[PDB]
Amino acid sequence: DIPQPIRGDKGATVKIPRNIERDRQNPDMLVPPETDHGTVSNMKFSFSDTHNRLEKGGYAREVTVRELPISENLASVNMRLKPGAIRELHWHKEAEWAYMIYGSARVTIVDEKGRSFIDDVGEGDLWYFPSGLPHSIQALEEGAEFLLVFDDGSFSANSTFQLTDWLAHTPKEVIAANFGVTKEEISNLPGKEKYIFENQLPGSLKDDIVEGPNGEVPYPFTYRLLEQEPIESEGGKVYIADSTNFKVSKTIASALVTVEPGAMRELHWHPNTHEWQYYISGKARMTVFASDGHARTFNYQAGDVGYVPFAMGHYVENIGDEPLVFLEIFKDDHYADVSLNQWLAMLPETFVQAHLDLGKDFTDVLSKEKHPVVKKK
Amino acid sequence: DIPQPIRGDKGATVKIPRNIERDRQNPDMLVPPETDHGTVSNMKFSFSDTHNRLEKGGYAREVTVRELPISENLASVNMRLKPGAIRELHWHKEAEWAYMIYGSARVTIVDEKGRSFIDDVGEGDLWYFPSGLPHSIQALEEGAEFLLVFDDGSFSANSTFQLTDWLAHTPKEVIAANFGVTKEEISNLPGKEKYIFENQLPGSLKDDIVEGPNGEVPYPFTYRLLEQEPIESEGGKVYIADSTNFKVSKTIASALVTVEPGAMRELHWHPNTHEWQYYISGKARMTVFASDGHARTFNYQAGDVGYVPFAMGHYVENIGDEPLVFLEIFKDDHYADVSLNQWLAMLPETFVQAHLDLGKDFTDVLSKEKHPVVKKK
Amino acid sequence: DIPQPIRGDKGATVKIPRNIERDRQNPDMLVPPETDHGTVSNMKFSFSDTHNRLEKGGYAREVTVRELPISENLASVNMRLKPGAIRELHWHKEAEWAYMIYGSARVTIVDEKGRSFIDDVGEGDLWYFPSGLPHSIQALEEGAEFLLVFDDGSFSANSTFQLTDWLAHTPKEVIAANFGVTKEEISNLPGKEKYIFENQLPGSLKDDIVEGPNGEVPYPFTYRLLEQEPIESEGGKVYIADSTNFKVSKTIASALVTVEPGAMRELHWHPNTHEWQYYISGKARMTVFASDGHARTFNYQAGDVGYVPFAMGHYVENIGDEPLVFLEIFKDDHYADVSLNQWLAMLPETFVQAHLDLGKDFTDVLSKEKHPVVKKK
Amino acid sequence: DIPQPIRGDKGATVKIPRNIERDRQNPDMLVPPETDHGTVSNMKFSFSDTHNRLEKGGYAREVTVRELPISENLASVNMRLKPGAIRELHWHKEAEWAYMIYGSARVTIVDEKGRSFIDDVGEGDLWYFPSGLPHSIQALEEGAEFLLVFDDGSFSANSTFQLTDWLAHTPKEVIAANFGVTKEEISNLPGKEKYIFENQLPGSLKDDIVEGPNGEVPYPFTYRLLEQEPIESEGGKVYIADSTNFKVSKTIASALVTVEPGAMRELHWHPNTHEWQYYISGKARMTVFASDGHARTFNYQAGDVGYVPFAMGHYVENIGDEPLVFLEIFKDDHYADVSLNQWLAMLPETFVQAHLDLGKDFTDVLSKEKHPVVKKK
Amino acid sequence: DIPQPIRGDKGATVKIPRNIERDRQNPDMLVPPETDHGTVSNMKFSFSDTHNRLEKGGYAREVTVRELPISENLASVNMRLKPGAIRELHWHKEAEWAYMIYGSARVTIVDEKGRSFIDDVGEGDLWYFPSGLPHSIQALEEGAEFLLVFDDGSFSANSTFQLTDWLAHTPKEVIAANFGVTKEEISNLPGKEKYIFENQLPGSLKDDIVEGPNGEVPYPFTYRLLEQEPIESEGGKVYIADSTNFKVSKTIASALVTVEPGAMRELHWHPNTHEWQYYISGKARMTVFASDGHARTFNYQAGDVGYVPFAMGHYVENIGDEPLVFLEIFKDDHYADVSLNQWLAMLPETFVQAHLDLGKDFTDVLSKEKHPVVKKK
Ligand SMILES: [Mn+2]
Ligand SMILES: [Mn+2]
Ligand SMILES: [Mn+2]
Ligand SMILES: [Mn+2]
Ligand SMILES: [Mn+2]
Ligand SMILES: [Mn+2]
Ligand SMILES: [Mn+2]
Ligand SMILES: [Mn+2]
Ligand SMILES: [Mn+2]
Ligand SMILES: [Mn+2]
Repeated sequence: DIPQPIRGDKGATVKIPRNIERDRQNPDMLVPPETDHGTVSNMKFSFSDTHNRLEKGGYAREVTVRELPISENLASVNMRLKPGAIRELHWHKEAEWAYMIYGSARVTIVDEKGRSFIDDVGEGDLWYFPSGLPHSIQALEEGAEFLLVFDDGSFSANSTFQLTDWLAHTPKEVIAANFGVTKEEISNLPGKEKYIFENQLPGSLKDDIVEGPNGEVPYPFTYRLLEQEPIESEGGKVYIADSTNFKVSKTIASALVTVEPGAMRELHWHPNTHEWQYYISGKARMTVFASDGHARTFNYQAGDVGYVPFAMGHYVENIGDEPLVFLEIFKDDHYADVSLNQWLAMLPETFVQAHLDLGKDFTDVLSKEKHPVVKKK
Repeated sequence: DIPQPIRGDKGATVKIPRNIERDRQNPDMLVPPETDHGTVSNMKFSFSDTHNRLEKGGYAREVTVRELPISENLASVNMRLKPGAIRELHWHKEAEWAYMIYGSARVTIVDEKGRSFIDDVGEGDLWYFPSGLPHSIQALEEGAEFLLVFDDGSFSANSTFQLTDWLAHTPKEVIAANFGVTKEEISNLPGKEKYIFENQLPGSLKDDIVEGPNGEVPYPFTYRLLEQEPIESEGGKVYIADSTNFKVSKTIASALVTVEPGAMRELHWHPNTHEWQYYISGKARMTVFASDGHARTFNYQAGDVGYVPFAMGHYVENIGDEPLVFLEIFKDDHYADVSLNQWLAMLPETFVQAHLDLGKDFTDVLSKEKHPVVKKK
Repeated sequence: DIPQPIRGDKGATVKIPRNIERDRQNPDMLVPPETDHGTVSNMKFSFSDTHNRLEKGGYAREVTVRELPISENLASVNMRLKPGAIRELHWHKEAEWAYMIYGSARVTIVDEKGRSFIDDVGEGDLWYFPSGLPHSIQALEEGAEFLLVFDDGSFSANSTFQLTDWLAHTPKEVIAANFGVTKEEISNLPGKEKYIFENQLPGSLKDDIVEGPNGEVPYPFTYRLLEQEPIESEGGKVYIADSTNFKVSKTIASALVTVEPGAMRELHWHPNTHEWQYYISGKARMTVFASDGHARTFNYQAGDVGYVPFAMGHYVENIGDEPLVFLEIFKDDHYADVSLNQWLAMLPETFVQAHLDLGKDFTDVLSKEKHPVVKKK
Repeated sequence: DIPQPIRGDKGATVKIPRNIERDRQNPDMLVPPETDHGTVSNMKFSFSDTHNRLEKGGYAREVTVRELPISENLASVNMRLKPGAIRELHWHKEAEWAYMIYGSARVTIVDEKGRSFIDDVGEGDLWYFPSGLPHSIQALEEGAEFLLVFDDGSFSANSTFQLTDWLAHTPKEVIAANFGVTKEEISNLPGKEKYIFENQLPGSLKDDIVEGPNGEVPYPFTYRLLEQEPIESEGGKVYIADSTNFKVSKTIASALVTVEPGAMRELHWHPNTHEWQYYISGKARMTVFASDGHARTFNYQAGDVGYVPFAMGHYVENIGDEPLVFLEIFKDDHYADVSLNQWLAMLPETFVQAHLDLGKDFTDVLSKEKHPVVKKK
Repeated sequence: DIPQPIRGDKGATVKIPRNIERDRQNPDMLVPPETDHGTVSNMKFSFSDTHNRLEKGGYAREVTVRELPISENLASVNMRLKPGAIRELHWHKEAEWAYMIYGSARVTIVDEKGRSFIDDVGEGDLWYFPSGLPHSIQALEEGAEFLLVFDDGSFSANSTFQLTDWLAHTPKEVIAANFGVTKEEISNLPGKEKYIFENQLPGSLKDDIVEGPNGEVPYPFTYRLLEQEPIESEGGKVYIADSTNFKVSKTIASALVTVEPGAMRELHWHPNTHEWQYYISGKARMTVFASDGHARTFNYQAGDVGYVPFAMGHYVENIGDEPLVFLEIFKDDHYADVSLNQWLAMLPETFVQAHLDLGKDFTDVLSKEKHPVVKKK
């Protein structure tokens, strides 16, 4: 059918040409809850609405502050590599956190004492590369498709510092001198960046491991997120990875959230910092409570970016018949939330009653245990 | 079918959950021209991706700098009124330009010498309300749906200054004193804004015309755009309304562009200022040339906002089988463009040849007459 | 009498209409020391010059960056609660530090592991609520009046996140779902914020203490400042509370300063950060030394806010016949000062002499012990 | 010899490694007047201290806000073309003003009604291209070397919009469609920008003049500055070109100043806007008086950029044995100055005397006629 | 001879008046490597191009953000004191790091617990004064000339807080009261700042050491940099002083680099922060690789400031026949670099080969040990 922006005796049929397919994806935007109110910034953007850079070996498309201006501190890239294909050795100012959605890949990273780390990363796995440290990605036999997040929203995928591009812009005599070789021994250096390129599949991980005079790195740069025990509640699971368990991940705290059909991520806020969200699969709606009686509801599905400014109240409700699976990202060294339910459960009942104009029948239902994901009764 | 981001030997199939319906709307973004290159800001946003404020009498939804950060100087509202329904008497800092897409409506405006203007506005008609001057909209028997543009991108639809809201926040004794009445004579004033409200259809326009001690206003605030003679070229028409013909419209210059199937708005730029675009109907693609070998192609359809930063090169190509109809908006007192074709036509042939590495066979085809819309041969 | 801005052979009688009562409160501004010089920003603002929000149960009035633009990092609220009256359960981005001037009150706070803290706070007592953690205030039998300070000067008292306002702007079905109740079981929720409301006096503190599965909080959120041993000098006392003794108070370091008639807070500066001041009682004058031979003298009394930009030199001299009692606030994890006297006492005498063009008779008087408050001989 | 920063009993010999050649070029910086005082921003930069872009056909090197941060509104390029060599047809946001120091060149410009202007420019000649209008430069038989100024200090020489670069980044099918040609008819378009390129000398100017349906342009874009009558004073000449005589030059007002050995540009200020300076030949010193008893003296010679913030007092003294020849540039529609001498000449003598503590013997020497350049007696 | 900006078939002879002496100092700027490309900010400024403040006892000249706008976080002063001459007791917001190039000097510093530190500093020695703590410099028998660096680029040498200036702007009655003396006992205080003043040589360091009730300071404020063991590589030495060895130096990490004729500081970047450079002696060239195929080469010699924005690639090549000696400064608590050579040495050879299109003959030459300075073979 054809949705109309009508709610009871409010609204009207659309009369100008329109985008029906988008209206259908945004039922809570075309027809908001009556409890929404006031101007709130846009907190929703689709990777489908971005230009896709296509290379031999895959593609990369980004959502930045230039697309979603609210998110000044965090930007993201959806990257894809075909089997064996290489993301060129490179570096950047920003720290890089990543979630492997499809496939498997090998990463390399050398730190500032010249200690190397090389490791294979599967679906549900993370990596974190501290600011400025050089790294690579090479997909294995299935290829790889993954979400990268960078701790500056000004990030630009096109402006990474790359091995070949650096050498292509360094005088040949300096390069020769740096390495102790002749200009002729290096005449075949690429004249421009590679960025992403087809390459033969590598061998087994163990034959790549590079021994060095400098030691093993003190903390791993990868993390098996889905191998951890999750917080289980009635309608879903939550896997948390931050600087307290994923030790190198100093500037990025993360959670993977699974919400079953008919369940929701409960009403909570984050007392530490802004939340950046990516919707891996499923269909959701969320309301951002902005104080001063301002609130606005957004709809999300696979490939959408969401955002919740520091301390604003929210929930994320699965509104489809498949599991809702999304990531919660924070630029901080820990994950923290305050749950509406737990908060009220931990105060005197008559006090809460004074506040809400409700009785024992309500405060009796409060739970002092925190359940990040609840099921509808 | 299912589009893939593959172009020849570049790109790959998508392997993560995705938004197929959006991919289908963005063929030139999922699969960009090979001539696209480098980071360019987002220049595309859909009104379907915005929260819709529903009231008794219609609705309003906005696209601002909070949604499309590139457009710092211009914001827009898509507003809808049911028959007789009123947009409350109000005012704002920003100047207001409007295009009536569907229906008809009556506007009132009183200027700063207390001269009133009241007029009925049909499809294809414009209005312009200078900054700070108070105004209203009331839809006639068909209702009305129209596009408003404001000469500040920070504009917020919720923060207009409204008659009732002003009085609701003024001490009752001051109101009584201002008017020479008793507090009791005014006890029935609304306690909160109305914004949009159902009201009975008005009578004929001539019975509303208010006589005054102060004179007729010197220039009308409305304009019959589609009654003007358009620039006719081979594949379309262009109606221009700016401060030189629509005299009050000092801060906003506009063009309505119709592009036939298989035609395009030619390659041009604007030498004066940024272009803000609204796509009324049809399907388009445009490439923004950003200098330094940067360029990026965007797709648009009904309900989309587009933007072209000051002086960047572009074209707008109809890529559907219906007419493409869009508006070109500029915050300036005139419309100006420089056409690639005309520009080269007006230089010596051997000079142009020196530049493009092409011969008489090319420069022979150049036209010294400007044709804003061309047909494919 | 009638003060005139005349100092010896400088200045003149005022000849236009004037505000004599303010002139009398500002003797050192109408007639500055001859040693003052150059443009210095305003460092003085009165809570009496602010709009007072009146509610059933008390009032709140604020001094922010919108009032005192120099203070970009710190803002303050003077709040008042009648007996039993409640400051609605709420939260904010900013950390909250407070001094209880009059009365007593009960506070609640739940942290992010769902551990609650509930405690009664008397005159001379502090609290500190870390950013984002939810809290309440309820006055006991005497009522309560207290000074709140927030670690962002952009703070706005009207924009706190409140329990009822959040629920009033959340869809009723989501609320029902979050809690496992029916929409009817919650139909009585308030439709708008409460903010401050009359309520019956609570019972004894011990009957409120809420047991929980999560533990006692690791550090208390309140502090008995006046029960600490103060630094006693000849003309006054100084009580310091910062993150080293009041452990939770990470972002705010404080001092209460009592200065006897004829005494002054000595010449010092703060080597770490800006000083924000509140004048609880008494009458003072202070000179801010801004480098480059810039200096300006301000007058303060009860209800005034003062400020000293990072590292500028100053003193605070009691100029009335009652004790001067003011607070020194710093956005930092420690209190630090450098005393002019101690500094010079700790250098070679002939060196100091070389600097000041004075002899043994002066350097003999220097004290290597720090005396924050000195008496006139 | 070896200069030392010593002035009477102030200063000392330099004892660390140093740059003697620069010290010799900056006598008034290594050893400032005793009347200089306080922090003043840098107002001096050499084109010799910039990277020179070398192309086949010439070079271009720039001084921008990235080099001289004080000059936020104006930037400059020193460009050089070999005989016949072409500056690629291009455009920019900024308006372009130019002075032809060496050689001669042909310019083309097409305006926004498609009217072309083509003209030959000799030494002492100017051009002005309004923002956004496309243009070219081709040097004649002597080659050409000239100074360009742009009315935004953020200008970047590398980011101009160029004919070939635009086409290289436009889909071939769109180009074909725009022009009514086949993709094959245009397969030879350059793949990258040209920027500057060797080309055969053009023919006589009259064979290039392009006839058009649109008319002659209403005002010429070039100006014979040195053919105007200059203001002659005792020690030099001043040629003024601004929007009142060079009519198109709306955003840039200019003066060429010649100062004979032993003469100086008098003490004056500009009451309208900042002054940007280029030193064509000779050696100068200037003192910028910044108010609040701040002042600082700078040295300049050929290839130096200078700047004087809006309304600051100055003079420019030739300190070499050759003529001093420099340009005064203003982002404004007129040239204006206030002369210290004329100003005082036009007030009552006893008033001026009261001010300066001097007698008839001084005020008798004042001249009510303005003499921009004075000779030492 | 006379250098020309010609490189093979690119460039041309200069034809306008020019600054030949500067051209000679900038061979790589007048004639850049062909591998340079694109707009890069200025990273080069000479102290010779600054106004020199001359006082009785020495001089001070500064390079700030007002001179070198790229360096927003770090500014520097070149200061000179004659024998016995004093830098007035003073303080500032900024932390101060210093390198003693010529001579020897005594420093005093009193901390915020009133603990004093007094020490003599020779050539190759450092000091660090934490923000806000008061200090002095007095040169010994050879005089002293040294480089100061401040951890804010907005720093202004003229705006330090000075002992005498503070007292000159404090009411005499307050001063008398602060110290317990009479106004007459202090009538001889200086009326204005001293800043730098001639004074008799002090006595032996041990007779100055001031005993105090408060303890020895926990960490020294000076450091014997050249007495540490340096990193020795084939063509030079590197001495590192940061917060891990020079313990108080929390906000500034430093390295002294000596590069022999025919050697270079290798290709590396800093993964933590921007690099600020001072060239003590010798002649260098450096290329800054800015990503996106942007790079630009600068020339430096004694008295030059250089800068490398966070994470950009570079090398510093001695291009003269004397040792090149420069300082690397970072606003951070540690020194870190990533070496191109070590980085590649620590990855699989076939991987590096895949990247660079080179064979075993190249990867065989890589060194897993880091050699900051390499010699040409
Ligand atoms: Mn990366
Ligand atoms: Mn959340
Ligand atoms: Mn309006
Ligand atoms: Mn256009
Ligand atoms: Mn609070
Ligand atoms: Mn203080
Ligand atoms: Mn140009
Ligand atoms: Mn001037
Ligand atoms: Mn210092
Ligand atoms: Mn380095």
